[PDB]
Amino acid sequence: VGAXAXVXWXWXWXWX
Amino acid sequence: VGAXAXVXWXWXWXWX
Repeated sequence: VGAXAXVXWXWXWXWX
Repeated sequence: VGAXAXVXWXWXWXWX
């Protein structure tokens, strides 16, 4: 859990 | 729905 790559919020694919 | 900033899969904060 924290910051880097995986799922949550930030930059990538999913919901805007 | 698509790519950019928000919630989903990629880089940011959450679960790895």
